This record gives sequence, C-alpha cells and structure tokens, in this order.
Amino acid sequence: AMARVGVLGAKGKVGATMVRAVAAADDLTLSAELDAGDPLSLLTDGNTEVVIDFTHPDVVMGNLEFLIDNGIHAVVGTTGFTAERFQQVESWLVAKPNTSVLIAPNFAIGAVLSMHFAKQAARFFDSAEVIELHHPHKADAPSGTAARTAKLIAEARKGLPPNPDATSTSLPGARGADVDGIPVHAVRLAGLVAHQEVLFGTEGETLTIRHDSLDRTSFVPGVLLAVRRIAERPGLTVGLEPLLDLH
Amino acid sequence: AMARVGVLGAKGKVGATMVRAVAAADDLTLSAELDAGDPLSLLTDGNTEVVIDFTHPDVVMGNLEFLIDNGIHAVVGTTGFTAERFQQVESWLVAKPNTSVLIAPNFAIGAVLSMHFAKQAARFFDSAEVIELHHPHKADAPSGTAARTAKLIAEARKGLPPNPDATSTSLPGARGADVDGIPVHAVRLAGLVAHQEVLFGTEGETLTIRHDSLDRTSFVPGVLLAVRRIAERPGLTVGLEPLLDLH
Amino acid sequence: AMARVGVLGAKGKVGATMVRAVAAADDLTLSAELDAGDPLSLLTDGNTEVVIDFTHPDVVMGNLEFLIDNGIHAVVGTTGFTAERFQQVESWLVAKPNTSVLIAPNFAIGAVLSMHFAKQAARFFDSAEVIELHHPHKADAPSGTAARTAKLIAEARKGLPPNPDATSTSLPGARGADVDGIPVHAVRLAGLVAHQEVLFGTEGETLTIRHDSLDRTSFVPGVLLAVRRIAERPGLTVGLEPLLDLH
Amino acid sequence: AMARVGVLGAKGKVGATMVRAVAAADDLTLSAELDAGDPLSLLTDGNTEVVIDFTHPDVVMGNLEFLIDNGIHAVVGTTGFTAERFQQVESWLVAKPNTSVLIAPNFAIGAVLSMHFAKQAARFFDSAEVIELHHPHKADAPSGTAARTAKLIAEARKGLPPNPDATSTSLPGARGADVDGIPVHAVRLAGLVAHQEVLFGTEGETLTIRHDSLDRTSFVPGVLLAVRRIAERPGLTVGLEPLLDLH
Ligand SMILES: [Mg+2]
Ligand SMILES: [Mg+2]
Ligand SMILES: [Mg+2]
Ligand SMILES: [Mg+2]
Repeated sequence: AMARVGVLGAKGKVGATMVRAVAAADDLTLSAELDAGDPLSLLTDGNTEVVIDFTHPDVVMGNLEFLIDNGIHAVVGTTGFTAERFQQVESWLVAKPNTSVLIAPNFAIGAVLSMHFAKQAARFFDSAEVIELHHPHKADAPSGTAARTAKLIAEARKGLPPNPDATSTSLPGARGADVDGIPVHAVRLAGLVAHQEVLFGTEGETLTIRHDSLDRTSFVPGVLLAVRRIAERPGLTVGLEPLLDLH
Repeated sequence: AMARVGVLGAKGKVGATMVRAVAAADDLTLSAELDAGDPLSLLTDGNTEVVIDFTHPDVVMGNLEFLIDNGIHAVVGTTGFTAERFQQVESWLVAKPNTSVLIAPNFAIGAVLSMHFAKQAARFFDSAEVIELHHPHKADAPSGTAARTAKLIAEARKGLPPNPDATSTSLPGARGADVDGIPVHAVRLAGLVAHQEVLFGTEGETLTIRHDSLDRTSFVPGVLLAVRRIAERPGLTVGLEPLLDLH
Repeated sequence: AMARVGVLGAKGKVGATMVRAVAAADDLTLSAELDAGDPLSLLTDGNTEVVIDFTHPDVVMGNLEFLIDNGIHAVVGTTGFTAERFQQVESWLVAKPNTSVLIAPNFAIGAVLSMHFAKQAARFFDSAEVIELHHPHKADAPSGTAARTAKLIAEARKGLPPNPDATSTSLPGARGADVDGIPVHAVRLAGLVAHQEVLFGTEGETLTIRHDSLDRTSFVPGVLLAVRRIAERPGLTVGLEPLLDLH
Repeated sequence: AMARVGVLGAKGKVGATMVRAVAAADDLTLSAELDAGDPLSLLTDGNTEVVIDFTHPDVVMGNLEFLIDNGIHAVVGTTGFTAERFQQVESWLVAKPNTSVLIAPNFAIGAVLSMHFAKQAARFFDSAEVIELHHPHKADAPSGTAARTAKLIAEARKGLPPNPDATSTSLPGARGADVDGIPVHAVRLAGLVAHQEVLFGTEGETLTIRHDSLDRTSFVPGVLLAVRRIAERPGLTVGLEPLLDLH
C-alpha cells in the first residue's frame, strides 16, 4: 500500500521539492498537493494520512489544528515554534491520540547526527568550538544551526570548567562569537554552501565532526524518513533526532 | 573517601604513566604499584579498591582471578583476550557479582567516541570510507583502530547496498584496503602521530569524523574515567564505550 | 574592442559551456561557434582571433594546423598530446610566429595552483602523499590529476630519500597506489565531486593543500584567463601554469 | 669542508636547541656556542663562518655589527627589527659586500611555504579567510603568523573587490577579526599546538592551505636551511622565503 502523503505549501520552495520526492518514492503516493489558499478539506477528501508542512509561522497553527482534529500525522518544518505554540499542539493532541506530530528545526540527517554527536562528545573535552562555513550570500552570522549547536554544547558541559583561554591581547572578533561560553566562528566563502565543524580538544587529543551540505535539497531524505516513521511515536516529537533510532 | 587505586605492571610503560596519573589525580589514591613478582596480596594489604592492569597477556589472567576473587574492580588494558579468556572472566565473576571488570582495547575517549559516532551514522549514508594517518614508524597498515572501525561500520550497514563504486580501471591500491566492503586508506607521514577520519557521504551531504591523537598518552583520561566509573557496571564490560554513558 | 573568440566543439559539453561564457564576458565576443563538421573557414570569415578547442584527439591536429596556418591563437583542452603531436605544433608555429598556442591538461585554476604548490613544497618534506576524493561514478582510480600530481612530486624529490615507511604488516591496498614512490589513495564517495589533497610531512610539521571542485564547470575561469592572456606568449605553452603569472 | 657554525644566545631556549641541532647535523661543525658576556672574538678565534643569532633585541645589533665587520654570515631569528635597524644592517653591509645576513620572523618551512602559497593564490579567488588554531595558553589572538598572512593576502588582492559578504545580522565576533579586509578566526583548543588554514573560494572551487606545527621545534629545519644557504644571497635577506628558491 501507498502511504498517503499531503504536502502543504506545495508551490513554496520546500513543498514543491517534497511533492517531487513523494512522486519518486515507491512507497509514497501524493494524496493532496495544497499551497496557500487551498481548502484543507482536500486532505481528508483524498484520505491523506500524513502531511509535510513547511508553510509560514502564521498558518502552521491553523494547519496543525485541522490535521490533529482529523487524525492526520504531521511532519513539520515550519519555524516560529514558541513553548506556547508547542503546548497548544500537545493540547490538541490530547483529544486525538494515535496522531503523531513531528516538529523539527532541521531535516538534514547529517546535520542532526552532527548535533547529536556534538552533544555526546561535549562533556568529555576541555575545549569546544564551532566553525561554521557558508556561501557569502548568507545574512546571519553565526548560522542558526551553529548557534543551536553551541547552546547544545554549553548545556552538555554545564558544571564543567569554561573553555580554557589565556588570551590577554587580541584583535576584536578574533575569538568568534561567544554563544553560552562556546566560541562560534563564521566563515563566508564563495564556493561554499552550508558547512559546520565542531571541534573538541583535550591535551593529547582532538575530535572534529564536520557536516557538509552540498545541495539546497539536503533536508529531503530526512523529511522522507520523518514521513515514513512518524506514526511510530504518537503525540508530539520535537527534533528529528528520536526518529533516527539511535542506540 | 578518595578511591584507592592500584597499578599492576607499574614499571611498564603504561603502568608507570598510570601511577603518575593516579598520583596526580586529586580524587584518587595510589594504594599499590606492582610489577613482576610483587605479591598480589600487596593489593588487599593496602586496601586496594580498583586496579589498572596493563600487564602482559601471560600474567593478566592470574591477576584477574585474584582481583575478582578479592572483590577488586579491574580496568584492563592488557590485550590478548580470546573468547575463552572472556568466558573465563565471566565465570570467575559469577561467584563475585559485585565486582566489575572492564576490558577495553582503546582508552582514548575521542577514539572511542569517534567509533561510536561512525557506528551511529553508518546506516544513513550511501558511502563510507576510513582514512587513517600515522607516523611513518608504524609497522601495521591499516591501524587496529581503523580496521575495528571499518568492521563496526560494515556491521552497522548490513542490509544496505555496498559502497557505490564505478571503478573499472585502477592502479593496485588506489582504493585502499577492503575491510568488510569498507575502504581503509593508511597514510604514513612524518610529523603525524595517530589520526583517523571516517568519511560518510550521500548525494547532497557528507559527514566526517576526525580523531587526532597528538600524544602517546591520550589514553590516560579514559583509563582514569574507567577507574572512576567501573563499579557502576557489575560484571564484565567490554570496551570503554558503555562507561561513557552515551544517551 | 571585443576580442574575437571562436569555439570548436560548440555542442560538446565544454564548448557549449564556453560559448555561454564568451557570451557573458564583456570583453569577449563569439566570432564563430563550430561543432563537428563546420568548415573552419567560418573562423576566418568571422575574423576569429583566438579559438577554444576541446574537441576530440582525432580532430585537434587538423584544427591546430588550420589555426596556426591562419594566425589564430588556440586555447586547447583536448587531450592525447604525444611529444610527436607537440613537436608538430611547434613545427607549424615556426612558419607563423606571433601565434600563441596553449595546450593545458587542466583549466581549473585551483587545481593548477595546487599542483604548482605541491611542486614547490615537495623537496622540503620527508613525506608526501596524495589523497584524491571523487564521486562514486568515477571510472579511474587514482584520477589523472592525482597521478599527474604524484609524478610531479616524485620528480621534485629526485635524489631525496623515499618516503619513510616502516610498514611490515598490512592488508593489500592499505598504503594506496604507488606512483613513482608517492602513495596515492582514491576515495569514492557519494556527495563528493572532485577533490584532491596533497599532504607533506616532516617531524614537527605538516603541510596540506586541498582543492575542491564543487562544480562540473570549474575549468571556465581558467579557459577564459587562457583566452584573455594567450597572446602574451608567442609559440607553444604547455600547461596553464605560466599564464597565471606566478612570481 | 663542513660549515663552521656558531650559535649566539646558546643557553637561551632556541640557542641551545640550535647547538644540539648543529651538533647533530652531519654537514655542520659547531665552532662556537656563546651566550651573555662571552666575547664575540670567540667566533673569529674559532674560525666561525655562519652564526645563528636568536638573542635578545637589545644585544642583536652589536652582534650584527661585529658579525658583519668580520665577514661572518648571520641567521637572525631574534626579533625587534625596526625600519631603522634594517637600514643600519644595510649600511654595515655596504662595507662588507660578500657578507650575508638573513633576518626572518619565521623559520618553519611549512609556515613559510604556506604563506607564499596564500600570496600566490590570493588574486585568483573571490573569497579569502584565515583560520588559525592554537593551544589555549596563547596570549595573542590572532597569531602573528595569521595576521602576517592576512596582510600578505590582502596586499596580493589589491584591486580586486573585497570578500563578498551579505552578513547583515551577527553576534559580535562571528565574522572574526578584520586584518586588511581579510577575516582571521582564532581557535583556542586544548590538544592543539599551532595550526593555520588559509581558505580561498570562488563559485565552483575552493582551495585550502593548512599548516600544522606539532612541535615547538619545527623551525629547526628552516634555521639549518638558512644556515646552509645563507651565503648564496650577499647582503640582507628578509624572510626565509627567498632562500627556499621558489621557481
Ligand atoms: Mg510516489
Ligand atoms: Mg592522587
Ligand atoms: Mg560576450
Ligand atoms: Mg654537526
């Protein structure tokens, strides 16, 4: 049987890509392709079982309520998710169990692994730094992922000593951005797409985890994994991490 | 209140380093340093709680027997553990269920983390390769660790297609050593010590884990870790990994 | 004034690309676009001053004679260039001075620099190795460039001791392909395009030069540089290196 | 037949290392080791040909005066060379045209090569950045070498547009220190020594030069090189680079 995948924001960048990806997938059939303004009833009309939603922060809450109200599983890449947005989703889910919602900030599997690996490694090293590298058309430095990683690292190293640093003389910015006591350096280079390197060190050894996103469509295999696996965990899951089944 | 640690093979290379390390540790008390011929009863006379044993394969079994018989936890870095010898350690332990033995081939935390990460990432990528790089005085290519690593990766990827590879024409060796369908390349270069890169790739993303050991004594933190935490797992633990408490 | 660029093999992969590149270039005008079977007279009919030729090894010698006979400068990426082919070109050039021919195996500037840098660095280090990384659809291992680099390195280190190597036990292929005493390792990985790393080492330090070709169209800026600069040196030039004006 | 080398500041850190190195060298004869207060005439009494001087800025000028006056070639690693002091060395040399003085701020061959390569590549790439990585006991960020390097690159790229950079929103420091419009990021990490990456990028290709110093004594080969070759360039040479004979 084809799993019946609906895509919201299907003319949006990510949705159109996902529509294509569902087409190509042997196990998935596209049950409905909706973009801004399409009645959500088209989803139930077509017996959608799971929806990919990468719409705007301003419609996703509309979408989710309808999806949960109707027992349609949701793989959500839309951002703007406050704790007040989150609880609302869990509130909606109370009334409909056996409905799985995934909200994840990042669907590139390599990125999710790296962040996971960084989390696991953090407490074992004296030093941790993040170097992030992106194309020079990038507006924010450091990237969200780098900031997300550094904060993860900081939390993992709670109650450890700070990164050792004997710097007493410096040019401004030499030491990167300080995100919760973790230096984050942002390289902007023509030729690059999205890259991130977490470096850990202790006298005697270092450990580096490097993730390279070479395509704009890196998220694809992860969204697909999320779609395939989403029913395995009822209720709300934040982050793609758990669906990777890491043991 | 501080743990009373003893070291067997204390005049051997690793042994002497560990004595120093334990002397140097603020939370650990050296209760015995033995090497060849020193009666093991020195350990019980001095109220030893945990032992580091990096001694020879030919003496380590008798050490273990005594250690287990006496409720002394053992951190065992000495090699030579056949299936039979593992089985024998297990038997001795049956009689002593509160005693903990950790037998591990690698105490470098970064190398242990790196292998765990390789293992957790292996199934998510079309392609996986190991590059190891050592000083040019190394007899064996590839390193034990790299081989162990490729085996782990192969084992983790069972049921996935082999590494895609269109190679039709090659110079012998270009594609490296085949360890379980996983290419391992051994770089031997002046100026290096011990280094390993694990490269995973899929269309649109790569993930790289690099471990660098800059010291021959990079294993000391792991040994001290094993020594501080060994008692948490009654019985035999194989590999340091379970002690790292990876969630 | 527009420099008048003709492209041979204009429906071929490289030619069509070059036609596009000439169009976009403010200083270049396409004077003639010829592909298999177009009479070369179209070139002189359109007052071509310089031709890009990435045709087949079986027509390039036809093309060159005509180009030199007619004082048309030639930027040649076609392969199959024997010393007997080379001399023929210089023979043809005798009769027409103030006609510049460039035959280069590689027009990616980053690749040409790397090879140059490798040449310069080679004699200063005890060890040199090449690691080449490519997409897994690649037929030859190691790549031509890697083999070309290793041979360059070997020549630069003539009368130096061999790479130190104490290996006495190994799996087959662990140490790479041996190209003139330089190990060449070939990684084939999904996600990769064309990458090459030359590693140099001496006790106390290493030096690595890494080139990444992320596009299929990497050669473009170099072919263009060659086109722009080709008249500066009369007669035959083999390799893009000299036109880079390195001091 | 072997060169007679003397070392000034022979009880200083670098001095003593050089004495050992010269003792150890098969082609070099130690003809004098001096430090504080030893009469410079020891050098001429012992038929010294070349001197290594790594002494203090406050004594190096008097050393040089004597060295030059006596036709003794000088390899000068001591720092503190103002424009005036350079000018004064030049004057002394006028009277002694067969005498050679090499004053260099960096004797690590790999670091000198790397800087030369950066310089030769700079003009060919839209984007250039320096990443340096040191042990976490380093007072100054970025390193002198990295700063020197960025300055070199900037200088080499004059007349090309600045690094493309769309950064509009950033945490202070993310983009690193600006040295002449070239970003330099300083990584401080336990387990490291001295490391520098120069990253060049253009649409479709990147080039990376990485130098790793694994030792505090990685400069010894360069100093021995300078000592064996200094006489080839009469007069003052600044930087080791010209001595490397880069063609
Ligand atoms: Mg389908
Ligand atoms: Mg102690
Ligand atoms: Mg044009
Ligand atoms: Mg000597």
